[PDB]
Amino acid sequence: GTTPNSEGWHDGYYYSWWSDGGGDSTYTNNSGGTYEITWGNGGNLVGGKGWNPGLNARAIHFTGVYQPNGTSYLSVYGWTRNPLVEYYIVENFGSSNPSSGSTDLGTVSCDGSTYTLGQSTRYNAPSIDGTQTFNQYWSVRQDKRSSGTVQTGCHFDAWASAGLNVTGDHYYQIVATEGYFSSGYARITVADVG
Repeated sequence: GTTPNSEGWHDGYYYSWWSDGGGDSTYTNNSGGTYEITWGNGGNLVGGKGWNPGLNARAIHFTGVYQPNGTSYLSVYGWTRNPLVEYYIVENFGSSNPSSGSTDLGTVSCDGSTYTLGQSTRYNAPSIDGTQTFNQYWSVRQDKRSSGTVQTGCHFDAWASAGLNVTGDHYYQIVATEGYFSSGYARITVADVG
């Protein structure tokens, strides 16, 4: 009995939950910075807790249980407007690297690991502002983990040094769990430690 799409405030944190309706799955907001997602096969879904607005430099801690059975990722995720950008700082992932179809921009060292940087463009696709064209910025951790601190400003400075624009107006900034035609479970707690 799939939880309906929702976004807004819970216990002082912003959250977003969306699915394409094809998979059975339950999204629950728990106390404080915690959320839980249980999902089956059949569709595309993404949900998590965080802040609105995001900042170019926030120190975000996360911890918990992350158990994908197939294609999935755990990342700091969010959007800017002017320009329209969807960005991903990927800390862990299942069977496939979500940035494999993007242009390689080199590496950066952040929070104890090398991260591979990338950029892609999506044309006429679903976004926070309806069907639009937007750029996607990627930073993917080489040493996968399920707990730790992410200094987002390490990634936004790396993207800026690579030529990308990072002066957009921020929308939300969450620690999101995504599943893509595969089943899984996750229970994650986030916090701002800056």
